[PDB]
Amino acid sequence: MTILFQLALAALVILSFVMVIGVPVAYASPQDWDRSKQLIFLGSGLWIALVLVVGVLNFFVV
Amino acid sequence: RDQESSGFAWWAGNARLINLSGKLLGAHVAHAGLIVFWAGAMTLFELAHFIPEKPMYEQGLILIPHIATLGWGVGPGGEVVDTFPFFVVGVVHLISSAVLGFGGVYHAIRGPETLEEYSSFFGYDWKDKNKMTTILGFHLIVLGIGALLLVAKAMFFGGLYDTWAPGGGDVRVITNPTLDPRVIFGYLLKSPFGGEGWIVSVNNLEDVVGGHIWIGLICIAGGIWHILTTPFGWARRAFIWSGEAYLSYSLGALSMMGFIATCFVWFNNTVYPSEFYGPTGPEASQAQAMTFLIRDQKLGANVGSAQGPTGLGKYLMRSPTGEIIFGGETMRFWDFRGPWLEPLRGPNGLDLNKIKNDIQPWQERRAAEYMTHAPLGSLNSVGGVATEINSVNFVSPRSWLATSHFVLAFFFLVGHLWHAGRARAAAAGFEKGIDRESEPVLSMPSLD
Amino acid sequence: METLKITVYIVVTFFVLLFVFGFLSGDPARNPKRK
Amino acid sequence: RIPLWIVATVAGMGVIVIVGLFFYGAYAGLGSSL
Amino acid sequence: KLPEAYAIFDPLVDVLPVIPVLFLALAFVWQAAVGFR
Amino acid sequence: SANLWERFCNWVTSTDNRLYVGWFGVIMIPTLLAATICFVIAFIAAPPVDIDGIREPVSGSLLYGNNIITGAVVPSSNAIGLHFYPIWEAASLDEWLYNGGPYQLIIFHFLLGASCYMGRQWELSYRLGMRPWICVAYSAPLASAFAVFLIYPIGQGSFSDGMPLGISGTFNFMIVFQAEHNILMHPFHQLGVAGVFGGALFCAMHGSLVTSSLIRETTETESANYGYKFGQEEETYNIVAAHGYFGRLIFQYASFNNSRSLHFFLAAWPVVGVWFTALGISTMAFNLNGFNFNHSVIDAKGNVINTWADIINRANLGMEVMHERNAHNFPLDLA
Amino acid sequence: IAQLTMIAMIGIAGPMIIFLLAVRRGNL
Amino acid sequence: RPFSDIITSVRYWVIHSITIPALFIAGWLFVSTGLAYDVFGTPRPDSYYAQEQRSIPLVTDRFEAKQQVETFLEQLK
Amino acid sequence: GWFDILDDWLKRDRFVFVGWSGILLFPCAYLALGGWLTGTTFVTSWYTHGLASSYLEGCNFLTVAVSTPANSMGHSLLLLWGPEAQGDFTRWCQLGGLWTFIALHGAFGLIGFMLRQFEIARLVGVRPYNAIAFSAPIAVFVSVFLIYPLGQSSWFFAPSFGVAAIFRFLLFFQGFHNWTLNPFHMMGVAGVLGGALLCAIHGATVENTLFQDGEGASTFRAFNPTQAEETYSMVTANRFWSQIFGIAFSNKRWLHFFMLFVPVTGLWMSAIGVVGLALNLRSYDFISQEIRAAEDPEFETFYTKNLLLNEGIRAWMAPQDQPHENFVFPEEVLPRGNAL
Ligand SMILES: CCCCCCCCCCCCCCCCCC(=O)OC[C@H](CO[C@@H]1O[C@H](COC2O[C@H](CO)[C@H](O)[C@H](O)[C@H]2O)[C@H](O)[C@H](O)[C@H]1O)OC(=O)CCCCCCCCCCCCCCCCC
Ligand code: CLA
Ligand code: CLA
Ligand code: CLA
Ligand code: CLA
Ligand SMILES: CC1=C(/C=C/C(C)=C/C=C/C(C)=C/C=C/C=C(C)/C=C/C=C(C)/C=C/C2=C(C)CCCC2(C)C)C(C)(C)CCC1
Ligand SMILES: [Ca+2]
Ligand SMILES: [Fe+2]
Repeated sequence: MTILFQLALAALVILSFVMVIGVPVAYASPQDWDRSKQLIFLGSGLWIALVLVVGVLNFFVV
Repeated sequence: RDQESSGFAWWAGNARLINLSGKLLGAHVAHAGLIVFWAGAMTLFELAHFIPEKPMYEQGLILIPHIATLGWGVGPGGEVVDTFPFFVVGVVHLISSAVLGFGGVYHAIRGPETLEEYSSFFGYDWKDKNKMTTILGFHLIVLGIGALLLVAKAMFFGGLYDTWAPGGGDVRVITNPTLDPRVIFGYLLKSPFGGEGWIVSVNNLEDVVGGHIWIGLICIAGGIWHILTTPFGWARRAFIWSGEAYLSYSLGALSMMGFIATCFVWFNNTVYPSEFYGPTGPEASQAQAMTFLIRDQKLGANVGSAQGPTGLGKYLMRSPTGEIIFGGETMRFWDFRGPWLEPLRGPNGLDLNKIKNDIQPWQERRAAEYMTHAPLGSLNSVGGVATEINSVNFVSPRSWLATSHFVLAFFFLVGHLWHAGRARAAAAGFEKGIDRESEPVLSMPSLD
Repeated sequence: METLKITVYIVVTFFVLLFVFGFLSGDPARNPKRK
Repeated sequence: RIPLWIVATVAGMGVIVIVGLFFYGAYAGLGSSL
Repeated sequence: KLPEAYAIFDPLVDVLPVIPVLFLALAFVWQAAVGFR
Repeated sequence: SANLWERFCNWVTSTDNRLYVGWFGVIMIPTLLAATICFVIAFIAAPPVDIDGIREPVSGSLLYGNNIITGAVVPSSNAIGLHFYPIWEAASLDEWLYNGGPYQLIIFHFLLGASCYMGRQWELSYRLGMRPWICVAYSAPLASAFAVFLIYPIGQGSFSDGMPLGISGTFNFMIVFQAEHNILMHPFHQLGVAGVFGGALFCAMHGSLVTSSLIRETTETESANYGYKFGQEEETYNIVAAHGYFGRLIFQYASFNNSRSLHFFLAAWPVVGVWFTALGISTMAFNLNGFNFNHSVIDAKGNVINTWADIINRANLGMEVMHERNAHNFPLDLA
Repeated sequence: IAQLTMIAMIGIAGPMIIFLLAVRRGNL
Repeated sequence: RPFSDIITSVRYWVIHSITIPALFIAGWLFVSTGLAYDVFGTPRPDSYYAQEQRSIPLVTDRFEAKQQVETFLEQLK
Repeated sequence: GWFDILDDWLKRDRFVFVGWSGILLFPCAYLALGGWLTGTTFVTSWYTHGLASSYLEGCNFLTVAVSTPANSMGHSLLLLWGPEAQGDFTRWCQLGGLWTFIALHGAFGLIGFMLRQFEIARLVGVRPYNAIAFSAPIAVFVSVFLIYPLGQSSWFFAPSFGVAAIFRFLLFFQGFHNWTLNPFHMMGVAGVLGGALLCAIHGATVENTLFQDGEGASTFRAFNPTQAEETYSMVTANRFWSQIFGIAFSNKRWLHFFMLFVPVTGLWMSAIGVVGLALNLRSYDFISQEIRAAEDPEFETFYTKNLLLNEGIRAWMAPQDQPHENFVFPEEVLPRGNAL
C-alpha cells in the first residue's frame, strides 16, 4: 500500500517531467503529432488515472 | 514566418498576437496556468515549512493565512487544528496548472492560429461591439458565481474566521448576511480619510458576506444584460474600440484595485485577521500604550491623571472630538478598534474604571505580543527599527503584501497611461510619427 | 462657516461636471485626422 | 562552431549560480550575524 | 508540514515556487535561439 | 450660436489658445490657483503650527521670524492624523491655522492639479497629432510628490509625517527619514541616485557631444547659435561625427549612432530610476526599510566586528534619539 | 540535503525543449 | 578577429575550458589555504582581539607605525 | 624619425584607441580600479578604523570598502617604500597605503582621460566640449577626495572608497558641517536634479514628436544614420511646450548647450562649497535665529529642529567614528529626547 503509493506518486512525477518536455516538442515539429498524437494521448490519459490513484491512495498512507 | 520582425520588434513580440485570436488564447490559457501553478506550488512550499505551534506571521506565510480566514484547519483563536485543508488546496491548484498549461501550449503552437474560421462562436472581432459586450458578459457571470461561491462557504459549508467572535476569535457560520442596501452600499459613500475609512472600514462578517451576496447578483445581472445588448450611443461616441484600448481600460482597473488592496491588508482587522497575519500598524502602536499603561498602573501609578513631558497625559488623553484615547505619538491611531482592546472602551472611549480593574491577562499578553511584532523590518528581514540588532528574523506579512502590491498597483497605472496613450494615437492614427507631409501643427495659426 | 462648506461644495461640483460632461462630448473626435 | 544562443544561456545560468552562491553565503559566512 | 508520506518530496517542493520565473526567462532563451526576429 | 455648449467645448479644447486650457485643465487651473494662492499667503503670514500634536507650535512663515531658507508651510497636526480638515471643520480660522489646516488645502489641491497637469500633457499631444507618452515621463516626478505628500502619510498614519513645504523643512523630512528607515541602505533609493546622477551625467554627454559636433555656418565673431533657424529641414549637427568621436573614446559598439535609440535611452534612464526612488518612499511608507547589517560580521569568540554599516547606525541613532524631543512617552517608536 | 539535484534538471529542461527543436529544426 | 567568431570557435573553448576553471581553482586555493590572510595582514576570525582585551589595535603614530603594528600582533592579536 | 613612428603607432585606429594620452590613462585607470577591487575583497581596515572592510572578513558589496589611513599618518602620501611602510607590502596594506594608491592613481587617471577626449577630439576634428564638460567631475573628485582632507587633520577624514563608507561621509557632513543648508550644495543639487530633468524631458520630447519614416510600430529602425532631415518635429515640440508650460525651446543649438551648462555648473558649485568645508568655513547657522532662540524659549523653526538632529549625530557617532580621539561619553552626557 505504502510503497505502492510511493510508486504511483513517484512515477507520476517522472511521467510529468517526461510529459512536460514532450508535449512541447510534440506540437513543435509537425514531423507528426499524428503518430505522437497517440503517445501524448496515452500520457495524458495515463496521468489522470495516476492522480486519481495517488488521490484515493493518499487516504490510506496519511 | 507566421509572425516576425515584419510585424513588430522582438521586444514587443506579444503585440504581434493582437490579431490571432487563437494564439492569443494560448497565452491567456498558458498564463492563467502560471497563476494556478504558483498558488498551488507556493502553498505546499509554505506548508512544507509551516510549524503548527508558532504564529503564521512569524513564518513568512501569505497563502495559508488566506485559507485560514475562510475557516480551514483552524479553530479557537486561530489555533491550527488540521493542516490537511492546506495541503489539499495546494495540490489541487498545482494539478489544475498542468491541465491549463496543456491547453495554453496547445492553442499557442498546434491548434488554429486564428479562431474566426475554426468556429465563429469563439473567433472574435475587437471592433465587434457585441461580441465584446457578450464575452465580457460571460466573464461577468463567472465572476458573479464566484462571489456567491464565498457566500456559500460561509453560510453553508463551514463559516469563516471571525476574530470578533463573541467567545473570542473562532470559526463562525454566518447565518444573517446584511442585505440592507442602505447599509451595504453605505460603505461606498464613506470618506476614505481618517475614521470614516470607506470600503476598508468593513468590520464584521455579516456585511462581508451580505455585501458579497449583492455583488454576486448585481454582477451576474450585468452579465446577462451585456449578453443581451450592444453599447448605446454615448457609450460608443465616448470610448475607443480597439485591442489595446480595451486592455488599457482593464489596466487602470487593476491598478485601482491594487491600491485598494494595499490599504486593506494594511488597515483592515476583519478580513485580514491579526491572528494569521500580524498586528496592524495602528494596532501595534496601540498595544505599546496598553502595555505600559498596564505596567506602570501595577507599580501604583494613577493612569487617569498622569502628566507627560508636554503636559498632555502620559497614558490617556483626549482626541479632537472629546473621546478618551491612549496618549503619546499613538494619538494618531485613535481610530484603531480590535477584539483585544474593545472590552476596555466605554461610550466615551477608554473607560478609566475598566482600565483600572477589568484588564484581563489574555489582554496583557495580547498587547505584549502585538507590541513586539509591529510591522517594522528590513529588506534582509531583520525585524525592528533600522537601528536594531540582528537576531529576530521577521518582517510582518502585512508589510510584504502592502509593498509588493503598491509597486504592482503603481506600475500598472503607468501601464494604463502607456497603453491608453497608444490606443488614442493608434485610433486617430499617428502612433508611428507625424506625417512629414501633412504636419498638423503647420496648419495652425501662430500663437507666438 | 456652514455656509462656506456649501459654497465650496457647489463650486467643486460645477467644475467636476464641466469635466465629465466634457470628455463625454465626443472627445475622441477632437484631433488632427481619423475621427 | 558553437551556437551563440547557447553560449549565452549557458554563461548565463553560470552567473546566476555564482551570484546565487554569494546570496547563500549571506546566511552562513562571516557576513552572517550568527 | 508536508504530510508524513510526501516528506521524501520535501526537497522537491523546496524549488517549485521559483519555476514561474523560469518561463519569463525561457522566452529569452528562445528568442536568442531564433535570433531575435 | 452653433450652440453655446457646443462652442464652449470648442474653445476649451481649442488648440489656438496661447496656453492650452484643456479638459483636464478645467480642473487644473482652479486647483492650482488655490494651492498656489494659499501657499504664498501661508509662507508669508501664517502663524505657528502644532505639527506634533503636543501643543508646541512651530512657526515657519516669514513674518514670524523665518527667512527663505528656514521658512516653510508646516504639516497638519498629529492630533488630526489622517482625518480630513477642511476649513469648514474648524470653529474658526484661528483654530485652523494652529492645527496646520493650510497644509492640507495645499497638498490636496496641488496633487490634484499636478495630476491633471499630466492628463493635460496627453490631451494637447492628442489635439496636435503627436505621439503620447511625454506625460508618462512626467509620471515619475509626479509619482514622487505623491509618495512624499500622500503615500508616506497614509502609510505612517498621519499627514503630520508628510514632507513639509519649505527648504529646511525638507532636510528635516530627509534626516529623520534616514534615521527611521535607513534609506541610503535601500535598493530603491540607490536606483534613484543612479537615475539622477546618471541623468545629469547623460544630460551632459548628449549636450556636449551634440553641441561639439555642430556644422559650421557662423562667423568667428558671431554666436555659434545663430547657425540654426527655427523650422529647418535638415539637421544642425553631424551625428555621424559625434558617434565617430564617442565611439573612439570608449569603443564603437558602446556608442549610439541611432538618434532615436539615443533619445529613448536619454528619457528611459532617469524616468525609470526616479520611478524606483518614488516606489522606495512609497514602500518604506509601510516600514519595509533598507538593509540592516548591524553586527553582521562577528569574530571567532562572538565579539562584534564593526563595518561601515555600523558607523552608519550610530549616526542614525543620534537622529532617532533627538528628533521630536518631547513627543515620545514610550520605548519603541511605532509612529 | 542537496535538492540542487532537482533545480539542475528542471533547469536544463527549459533550454532543452527548444534545443531538441534546433536539432529537429522546426517551428521556433 | 570579431569576438563573435572567437566565442564560437571550438578552438577557443578547447583552450578556455582549461584556462578559466584554472584561474578559478587558483584563487579559491588562495583563500582556502589561508595564504591571502598573510599577503594582506587581514585578521582571521580568531585574531581581532587577544582573549581578554576588548580594545582596538589602533595605529597611533606615523613613523613608528609599522613597529607599533608588529607589537599589536604580539599580544596574540 | 622614431617619434613620428611612435606617434603613428599610437594614434592608429584600433578597437580600443590608445593614443599618447593612454600612456598615462591606462596605467593609472587600471591600477585605481585594480587596487579597489583588491582591497574590497582582501585588505582590512582594522589597524586603521577598527573595522572589517573586505569580503575576506565577511563584508558584502555594500559594507565593503578601501578605508582611509590612520589619523596618525596625517597627510602622508604613504608610498609603498616610504618612512611608514618601509618597502614592506603587507604593512602598507594595514596602514591604508591602498587609499593614497587608489586616490593618487585614479587622480592621474582622470587627467589622462580628459586629455584623451582632448586628443581624440583633435584627431576626429570635432570641438572639445566633451572635455570642458568633464572638468566638472574632475573638480568634484579633486575638491572632495583631495582638497577637503588636505584642509582637515589628515586623509582619515576623506571619503573612504566604498558604498556604505560613503553614506557615513554624507551623514557626517550633515551632522558636523550642516552641509544641506549650504548655498553651494543647493546649487549643486539644483543642477544635478535639474540636469536629470533636461535629460528625461528632452528624451521624451523627441521620441513623442517624431516624424513617420517607416511603416512599422517599432520606429527605431526608421532612422537615417546618414543625416538629412530632422528626425523629429522641432516645430511641433516648440508649440507643445509653448502651450503646456508657457515657455519652450526653439534653437536646438541652445537647447543642447543649455544641457551641458546646467549639470556642469551645478557640480562646480557643489565643489566650491566643499573647498570651503575644508577650512570648516561652513554654512552651519543663521545668527539672527540663534539669538532669538536663546532669549525666547518658545521660538521654533524647522531650522532649530535640524540643529538638534545634528547634535545627536555628532554625540552618538563621534566615538566609533573618530577612534584616535579615545572618546568616552558617559550615558548621562548623551543628548536624548524623552523615552527614546
Ligand atoms: C534606468 C535604468 C534602471 C534599471 C533599474 C534596474 C533595477 C533592477 C533591480 C534589481 C533587483 C532589485 C533587488 C532587490 C533585492 C532585495 C534583496 C534582499 O532583500 O536581500 C536580503 C538578503 C539578506 O542579507 C542577509 O540578512 C541576514 C539576516 O537577517 C536576519 O538573520 C539573522 C540570523 O542570521 C537574525 O534572525 C536577524 O534578526 C534577521 O533579520 C544576515 O544579516 C546576513 O548576514 C545578510 O547577509 O540580501 C543580501 O545578502 C544582499 C547582498 C546585496 C547586494 C545588493 C545590491 C542591491 C542592489 C544594487 C543595485 C546597484 C544599482 C546600480 C544601478 C546603476 C544604474 C541603474
Ligand atoms: C508569459 C507568457 C507568454 C506566452 C503565453 C507567449 C506566447 C506566444 N508568443 Mg511571446 N514573449 C513573452 C511571453 C509570452 N509569450 C516575453 C516575456 C517575450 C520577450 C522576451 C516574448 C516575445 C515574443 C516574440 C518576439 C514572438 C512571440 C510569439 C509568441 C507566440 C509564439 C508561437 C510559437 O512559435 O512558440 C514557440 C515555442 C516553443 C518552441 C516552446 C514553447 C514551450 C512553452 C509553450 C511551454 C513550456 C512549458 C512546458 C514545457 C509545457 C508542458 C505542458 C504540460 C501540460 C504537458 C505565442 C502565442 C511570436 C508570435 O508573434 O507568434 C504569432 C513572436 O514572433 N513572443
Ligand atoms: C479558456 C478558454 C478556452 C476556450 C474558449 C477553448 C475553446 C476551444 N477549445 Mg480548448 N482548452 C483549454 C481552454 C479553452 N478552450 C484548456 C485549458 C485545455 C487543456 C486541456 C484545452 C484543450 C483543448 C483540446 C485538446 C482541444 C480544444 C479544442 C477547442 C475548441 C473546441 C470546439 C468547442 O467548442 O469544443 C469545446 C468542448 C466542450 C465544451 C465539451 C467539454 C465537456 C466536458 C468534458 C467539460 C466541460 C467543461 C466546463 C467545466 C463546463 C461548464 C458547464 C456549466 C453549466 C457549469 C474550442 C475553440 C479542440 C480543437 O482543436 O478545436 C478546434 C481540441 O481538440 N481545447
Ligand atoms: C505577480 C505575482 C502576483 C502574486 C503572487 C500575487 C498574489 C496575491 N495577490 Mg495580487 N496582484 C498582482 C500580482 C500578484 N499578486 C497584480 C499585477 C495586481 C494588480 C494591481 C494585484 C492585485 C491584487 C489585489 C487587489 C489583491 C491581491 C491579492 C493577492 C493575494 C490573494 C490571495 C488569493 O486568494 O488570490 C485571488 C484568487 C482568485 C481571484 C480566485 C477566485 C476563487 C473563488 C472563485 C473561490 C474561493 C473558494 C470559495 C470561497 C470556497 C467555496 C467552497 C464551496 C463548496 C462552498 C495573493 C497573495 C488580494 C489580497 O488578499 O491582498 C492582501 C487582494 O485584495 N492582488
Ligand atoms: C496587465 C496586462 C498587460 C499586458 C497584456 C501587456 C501587454 C503588452 N505590453 Mg505592456 N505594460 C503593462 C501591462 C500589460 N502589458 C504595465 C503595467 C506597464 C508599465 C511598466 C506596461 C508597459 C509596457 C511598455 C513600455 C511596452 C509594453 C508593451 C507591451 C506589448 C509587448 C509585447 C512583448 O513582447 O512584451 C514582452 C516584454 C518584455 C520583454 C519587457 C522586458 C522586461 C524586463 C526589463 C524585466 C522583466 C522583470 C521580471 C518580471 C523580474 C525578474 C528580473 C530578473 C533579472 C531578476 C504587449 C502587447 C510594448 C509594446 O510594444 O506595446 C504596444 C512596450 O514597448 N508594455
Ligand atoms: C546570456 C544571455 C541571456 C541568458 C539567458 C539564460 C541563461 C536563460 C536561462 C533560462 C533557463 C535556465 C530557463 C529554464 C526554464 C525552465 C522551465 C520553464 C521549467 C518548467 C518546469 C516544469 C513545469 C516542471 C515540472 C515538474 C517537475 C520537474 C518535478 C515536480 C513536479 C512538476 C510536475 C511540477 C539572454 C537570452 C537574456 C540574452 C542576452 C545573453
Ligand atoms: Ca523542506
Ligand atoms: Fe537631443
